[PDB]
Amino acid sequence: NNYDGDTVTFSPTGRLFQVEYALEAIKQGSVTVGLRSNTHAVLVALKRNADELSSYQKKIIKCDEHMGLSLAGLAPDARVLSNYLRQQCNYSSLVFNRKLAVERAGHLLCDKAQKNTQSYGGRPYGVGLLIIGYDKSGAHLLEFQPSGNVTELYGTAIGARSQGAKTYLERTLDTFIKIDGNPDELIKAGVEAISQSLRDESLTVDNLSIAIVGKDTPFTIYDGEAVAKYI
Amino acid sequence: MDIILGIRVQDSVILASSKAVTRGISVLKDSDDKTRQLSPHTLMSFAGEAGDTVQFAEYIQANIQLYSIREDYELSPQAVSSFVRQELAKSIRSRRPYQVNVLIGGYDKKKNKPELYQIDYLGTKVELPYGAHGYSGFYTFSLLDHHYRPDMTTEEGLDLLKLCVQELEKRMPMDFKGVIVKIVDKDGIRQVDDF
Amino acid sequence: GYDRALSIFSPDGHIFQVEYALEAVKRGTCAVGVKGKNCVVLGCERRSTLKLQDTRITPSKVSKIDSHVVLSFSGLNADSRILIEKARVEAQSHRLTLEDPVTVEYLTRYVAGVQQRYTQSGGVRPFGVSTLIAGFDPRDDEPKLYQTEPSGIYSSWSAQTIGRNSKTVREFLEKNYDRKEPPATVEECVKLTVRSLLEVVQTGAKNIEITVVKPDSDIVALSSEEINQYVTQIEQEKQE
Amino acid sequence: GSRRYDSRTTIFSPEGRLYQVEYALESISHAGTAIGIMASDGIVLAAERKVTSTLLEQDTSTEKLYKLNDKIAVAVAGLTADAEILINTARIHAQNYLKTYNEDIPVEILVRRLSDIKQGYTQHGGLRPFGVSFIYAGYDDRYGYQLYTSNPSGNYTGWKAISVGANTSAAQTLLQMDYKDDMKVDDAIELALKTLSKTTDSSALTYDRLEFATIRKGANDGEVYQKIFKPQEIKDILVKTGIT
Amino acid sequence: MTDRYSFSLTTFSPSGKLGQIDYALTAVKQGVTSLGIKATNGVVIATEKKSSSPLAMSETLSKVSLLTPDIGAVYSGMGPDYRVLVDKSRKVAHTSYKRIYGEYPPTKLLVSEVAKIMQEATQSGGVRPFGVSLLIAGHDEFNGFSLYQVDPSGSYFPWKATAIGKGSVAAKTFLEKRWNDELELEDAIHIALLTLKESVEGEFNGDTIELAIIGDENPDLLGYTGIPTDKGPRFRKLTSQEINDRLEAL
Amino acid sequence: DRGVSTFSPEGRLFQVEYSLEAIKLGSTAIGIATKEGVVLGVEKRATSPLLESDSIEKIVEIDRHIGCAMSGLTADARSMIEHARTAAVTHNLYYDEDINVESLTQSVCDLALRFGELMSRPFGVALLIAGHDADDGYQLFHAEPSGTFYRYNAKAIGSGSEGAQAELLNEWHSSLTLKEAELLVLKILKQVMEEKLDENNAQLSCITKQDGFKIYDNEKTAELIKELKEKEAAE
Amino acid sequence: TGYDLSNSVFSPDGRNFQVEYAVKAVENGTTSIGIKCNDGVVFAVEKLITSKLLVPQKNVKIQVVDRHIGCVYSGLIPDGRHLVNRGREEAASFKKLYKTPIPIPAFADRLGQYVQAHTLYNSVRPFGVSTIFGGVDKNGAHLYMLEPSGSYWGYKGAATGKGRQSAKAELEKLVDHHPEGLSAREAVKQAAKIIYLAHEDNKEKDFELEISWCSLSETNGLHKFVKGDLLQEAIDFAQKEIN
Amino acid sequence: TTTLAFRFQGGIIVAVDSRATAGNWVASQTVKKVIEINPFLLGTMAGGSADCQFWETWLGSQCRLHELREKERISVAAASKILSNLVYQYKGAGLSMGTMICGYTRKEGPTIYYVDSDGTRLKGDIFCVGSGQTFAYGVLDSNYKWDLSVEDALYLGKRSILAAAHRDAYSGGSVNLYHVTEDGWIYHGNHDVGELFWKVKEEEGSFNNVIG
Ligand SMILES: *[C@@](C)(CO)[C@](*)(O)[C@H](Cc1ccccc1)NC(=O)[C@H](Cc1ccc(OC)cc1)NC(=O)[C@H](C)NC(=O)CN1CCOCC1
Repeated sequence: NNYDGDTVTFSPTGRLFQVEYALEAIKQGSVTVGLRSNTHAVLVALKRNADELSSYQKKIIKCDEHMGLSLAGLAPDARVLSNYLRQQCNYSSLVFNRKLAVERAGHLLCDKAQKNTQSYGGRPYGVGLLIIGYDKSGAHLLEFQPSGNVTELYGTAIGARSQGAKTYLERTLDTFIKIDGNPDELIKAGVEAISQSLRDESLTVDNLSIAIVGKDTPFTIYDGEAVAKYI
Repeated sequence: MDIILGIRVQDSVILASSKAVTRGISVLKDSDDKTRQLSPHTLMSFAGEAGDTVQFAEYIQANIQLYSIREDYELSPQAVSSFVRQELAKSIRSRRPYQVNVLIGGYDKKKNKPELYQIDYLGTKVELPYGAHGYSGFYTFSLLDHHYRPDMTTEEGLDLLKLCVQELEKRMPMDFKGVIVKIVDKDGIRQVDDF
Repeated sequence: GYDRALSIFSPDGHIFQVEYALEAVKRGTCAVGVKGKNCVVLGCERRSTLKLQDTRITPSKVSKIDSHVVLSFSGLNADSRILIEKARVEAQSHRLTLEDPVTVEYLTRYVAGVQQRYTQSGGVRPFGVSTLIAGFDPRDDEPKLYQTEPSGIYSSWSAQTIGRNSKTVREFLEKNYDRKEPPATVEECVKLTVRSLLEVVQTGAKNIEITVVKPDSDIVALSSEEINQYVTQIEQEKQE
Repeated sequence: GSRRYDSRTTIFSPEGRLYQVEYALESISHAGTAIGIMASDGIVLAAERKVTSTLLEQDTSTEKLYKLNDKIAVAVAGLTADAEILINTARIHAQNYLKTYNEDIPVEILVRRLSDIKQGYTQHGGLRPFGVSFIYAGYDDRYGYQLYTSNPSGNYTGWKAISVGANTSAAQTLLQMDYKDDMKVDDAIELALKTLSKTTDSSALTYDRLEFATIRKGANDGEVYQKIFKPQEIKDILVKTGIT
Repeated sequence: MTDRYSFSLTTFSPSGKLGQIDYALTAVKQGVTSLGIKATNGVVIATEKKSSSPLAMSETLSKVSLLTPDIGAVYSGMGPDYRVLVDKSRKVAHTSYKRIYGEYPPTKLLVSEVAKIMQEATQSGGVRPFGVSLLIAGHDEFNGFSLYQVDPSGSYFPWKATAIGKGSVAAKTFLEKRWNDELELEDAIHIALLTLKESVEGEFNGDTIELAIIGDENPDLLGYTGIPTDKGPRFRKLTSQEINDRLEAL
Repeated sequence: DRGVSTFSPEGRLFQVEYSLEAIKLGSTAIGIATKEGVVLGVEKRATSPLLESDSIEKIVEIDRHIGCAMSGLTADARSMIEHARTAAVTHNLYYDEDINVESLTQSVCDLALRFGELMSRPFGVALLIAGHDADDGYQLFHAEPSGTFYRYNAKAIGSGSEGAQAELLNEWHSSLTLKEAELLVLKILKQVMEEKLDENNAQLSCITKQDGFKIYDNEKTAELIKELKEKEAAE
Repeated sequence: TGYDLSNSVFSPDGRNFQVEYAVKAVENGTTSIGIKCNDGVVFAVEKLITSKLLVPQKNVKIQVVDRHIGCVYSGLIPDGRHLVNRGREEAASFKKLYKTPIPIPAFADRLGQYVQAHTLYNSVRPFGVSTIFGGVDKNGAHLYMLEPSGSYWGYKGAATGKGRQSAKAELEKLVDHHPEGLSAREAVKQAAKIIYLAHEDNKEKDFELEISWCSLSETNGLHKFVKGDLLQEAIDFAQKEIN
Repeated sequence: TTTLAFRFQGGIIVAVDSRATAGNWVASQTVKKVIEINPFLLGTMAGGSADCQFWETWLGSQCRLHELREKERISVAAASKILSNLVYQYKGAGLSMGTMICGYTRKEGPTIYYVDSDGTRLKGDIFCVGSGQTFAYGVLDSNYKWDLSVEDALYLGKRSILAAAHRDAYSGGSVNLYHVTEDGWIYHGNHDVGELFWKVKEEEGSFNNVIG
């Protein structure tokens, strides 16, 4: 109310409203789902268009051969953060000849987002990210919120009506976690998960976006006729 | 570069400047004009390091022209010469100094007098009846000491200048491919085409 | 450094600081530009609440940017000097690198860019000035007349006016200027310019300045008597 | 952050006026009147000191009239402290010009640059403008004797006779009435003092509440002399014109 | 972080007033009375030593400060602001004058430099004006003795005699009756003590009054001998005992 | 007041949203993408009849294979175009090739959010970036001051945008010829424009693989206007 | 008023409301504790299991500084991480120059001055975390608790978060019943109990226990996480005491 | 290197060799020393290969940016001055460049500008640049007339490079010919000195110093 003019101001109950408003931009964003087994991690993203003449806003971005994310909210902010990740993954490779751990990737995003919430002039990032990766400790899935809070999960979902997919994954937990050595089945579980967040619209060929990374699979994105298999 | 001369007579300033542009063992050009008009009644000849010469001349030219447009007024030859000297005086203590020597011939319209200034790359300014830069001076100064009179006409000044060019063409080691002569007087700047 | 974003969008999609800068232009003394078949004429109002002026030394309303281009303006006088200075420096800088004087379009484009930069730079307010830039391109006899404004937009005009009561004189020019047949001579062009100012000015004494620009750096400012003859001639034809 | 406390000194009103410039002019309108009058053979500068106290040291005092170089002087109206900042800049600018061109600076060039500085404080930097109006009185070999005035907006204009500070409206009407072009310096001296005497908010105009200066070619042959009047000299010139 | 206050905190109000300068002058009005009187052969500056507590040692707090050997300063208003001004004033005398000309600045020019510093606090970004009015008394070879007043605006005026602070209005009226252009230094000290007694309420002695003079050169206070041209400081602070001696013949 | 980079309670940047309102006031610009080329057309909208309409430059070349049309505060577009041109030429210098239309658009959109307390405010102009490259063929992009860009088959921006966009929704199909697209832009512009459409107050342009980006002459557009009027009367 | 709208502004009381508002964000957070023992310190924290989808043991909240200091915090988790990152920079530069690892009191002031610095300007926000930290140095064991204002003290026991009062009461009993001292292995078990007892103030979601410890004898003076058998032993001890 | 370009009745002829050297090591025989800036501008390269190659393709990018910004092809004068002002900024740093900016525009007509790394910029009708410039001059000057036909001018340019290619140890490989007209530049082929020498010797009867 009087305490939402900038990020540097606390409310009387100890809230940062600008951070909460940035969080609100994610809720308006199109749904995206993340889930993993022990061998693979999968992103599934519902893309959004301006109208029938427009393209469908790309939701999934590659960070390295073994890592990448999906976005929900302000796309330019996701570009800034993804680019930062690309550099950090790359720094780790050039300097240490070491693939960046997915956990460290999360720690780095947390610290970058945090600095924007404690200083005058700046603003919080207006996007939520789901980072998947495969590193030396197996498959991973992270959830990034622009408050700074990063969380490692078996599965999750962010965006509008993400609660439907998030409930489904909470039920399916014991099933999909043991889909080891089978990419197509783990994707099917993710495509079924995102379907719980659909209203009036259904998954079409230029609407659905799927990404996968795993033990013997580089981070690769599937669009267009390549996702027709899963509809 | 190499030969630049200047003679101030009764009613005008006459600047002679060699036409040769040599590099290594090749005369690349024999029709080079080593001069810039700073203002309608002010002319600057120049000689020195390659590149530096023209770069400096055109930089001064731009500044004087900028002043003319701003004030709708022509700077006196004295004022221009002082500006140029200061630019060179700064330059000499720079990371890379301009290695350019200049002569500034001008007609002061307020005084109705011709004026010739000699300024070297260090920023050493002197007003003179006749001036030269480089090895030319070693021949022309003593020659002009003898033949120069302060009340000469422009025609007499040109004959006096022909005497210098002849002496240089006789005793100078290098072929400087003749000179471009220009006259600065009450009516402005004009070039003698047949020299 | 002072960083404040002074020029910002409002809910309705307006940058008020830019729009308030236009109000300063509307307050300024009237200026008019009319281009003929072989010339451009810049006319300027001078308010007569100032007697005991010294017109020899008082800054003239029309300024030479180079020997072939001129610039008149309406709005804040102090602001206009900054634009004129920058334009004059760019004029010499263009001659230095391109070895050719600026085109009237290029010079206008530069001045307009400067004005625009002050609408989205921190710590600065927009220029409270609109300009009329006239002249002839190098080795060209086609007349050029351009206008700029605080926002940064610029465009070419057959004839245009800016400043206070400019809407009245623009009304006059819109019916009195034929695109098919522009003022064929210098006299015709000056007369149409003086006529248009006489709709707004008051007296045709020391209130009107006229500057005529012709091809190949041929710029001259008319004196009082020369202008007064146009004023005398127009009024006698009017009584009909 | 600090945005909360920013006055925004360099913005436009809805009417297209610069608030701070307008308010600075309002400030200046309460300052002691200063008058400049340009004659054919010289210039007069006259200024009224702000309500004087009897214990003020009058002879070793400078409030209104300042010397910029040997050829140019200024009369001040507004904040003295602000004026001195600008005067030292103007003094330096003159010496820079002399150092560069070996010629004394033309009056208009000096005036323009000082006015350009004032302009800057109204367009950028977020600082308050200088609450000062100047009357420049000077000579150069191009235009001869020149009067200019500048104000906080950074706008300057040339004059035959002009007043700044308090009661300019009344003062300008009186100058416009009695001024003529063929006027001499000694006539202009009388006009300046008569004008102040009628526009003054004081009971009676006396020597101790005035600063006075002339710029004549009254030296010996084709050269200019600045005369900043001493207390006793102002006392004499006030008697000579019959004001006291 | 960083000073984000790059804008003026002192701005013109619609009526033309500079609010902060006016308010700073209000702070000076609240301040304890100080005064200065110029004689023919010297200057005297004086003020009351308002003690904050009787346990406080008022000798450790010096309201009258030496700026150069021939220039002294006293104030009315906010003590801390005065203290830092004295520090800056002492330094500027060296940096902008003595290190250039090899001699101490004349009074009017040092005053001018102090005024400049106070003016900048009136216009610079993110600062309030100084809440003091200074009285600077000094001597120099070509101007002789002089006394100046410096206000929060940065304006300065030369005075024959004046007072600033609490009871300045009454004190100035008192000085107008007593001051003439033939006053000797001892006569000015006498008048200074008389004028100050009016504004002081409690104890009136050498321990509650601070008083200094700009008078003759003091070779005994120089600290060394051998250079004839160096003759010692004209500034001298009167001792607690020296004040009481003059209070008996009051 | 309030921060320039402040979020609203609904999770949107105030300034970005307000700049979108400025773009709605701008003159109409329409782009249509076909397999034979991309067409760009704009409403010139001269404020006065004395203004020489051919000096109104709202369609602009970025490179030989990329063109651009604008709408809104068109003065703001100058530095965007300058950047785009430099980006395009610089990439050709570094890689000895034409730059992808998407990469160009992405580079322009990187400027968009570089404002705050960088420039003082967002851009008040939207761009239609049309071009061709070997990878993705003929492309039309809508670049906003939010930093976001969408690819479009067809798109209208400016004051008549929502009305024109609904019209483009019906008319566009994947087998439009270039000539059909040209007429379609002229048709839709004539509908949403205030003043009557002619060659002087409306401008056409296209980008084809063979001939690159070309702004049409007033003579060429006039014939397409005459061809359009005859075809509408013919049924 | 309006004294609470800007950081570093004194209210007429002499208070910085913005700091007190940051304390509210700390009170909202999960419970964390610190127990000083014979030859070291023990840290423990409550991790609310928001969902079944959270991977157990893989959202670590206790952080190590250098090799001998442990830090835990309640409130805005990112703010806590920022503070630890600074702490690590401070500890690195100390070791760089002086060779010896940073002493705990020295380290405590480094964080203290940094947090205090964020109450000096309106261009920065106060930290939304209270930090419990400590370790073993040349002078033995030290436990500290740092608050948004920059205020810190040494502690026998410390607690912050939503269940701080419950935890404090339980801590005070240990100090009274063990005047000679508490052993490291005991303190680990007690820490588990106290987090379980303090969980009553946050009992909607069930939680995950996380413990760490520094001890001169047990961990050789270095910070280590309590895992496996020792953790399960501590969990069982806590489970027995609530019933 | 040997490069030349001369102005004549029928426009401009430009001719260059194709050798690259690292000391006495012949690094290449097939180097392109002419860079086609646009359909009306040419640049010749002599001196450091990287310096020439890098900065002249950079010059081409600047010329492209000019015609985008100004809606008009850059003048030969302006193009040459961009390059000269650039190298002047690097004066002393150790750049090695001898270039000739050749082209046609309406306002200028056929124009040639000599630009080098110490900041010299010269307009002229005839220039020869490179280690073998003197050898090219010898043949070019003694056969040059303004009234040469396009056919004769093309040959003289070719023959002058051949002359230098023969004598100068650091010139050779092949001759690249160009002809600049009002309609733009026209490429007149690559001519290997391996065959061209013997063909010229036989047909012309020249090169009698060599064992036939
Ligand atoms: C003839 C062959 C005489 O060398 C020409 O000048 C020729 C021109 C040319 C132009 C474009 C492409 C190829 C060739 N110049 C060379 O072939 C050149 C000769 C040269 C070498 C070194 C120089 O030092 C400043 C100047 C001129 N050869 C090279 O540049 C060789 C291929 N590269 C190097 O020597 C690498 N050096 C360059 C200088 O910096 C250190 C590394």
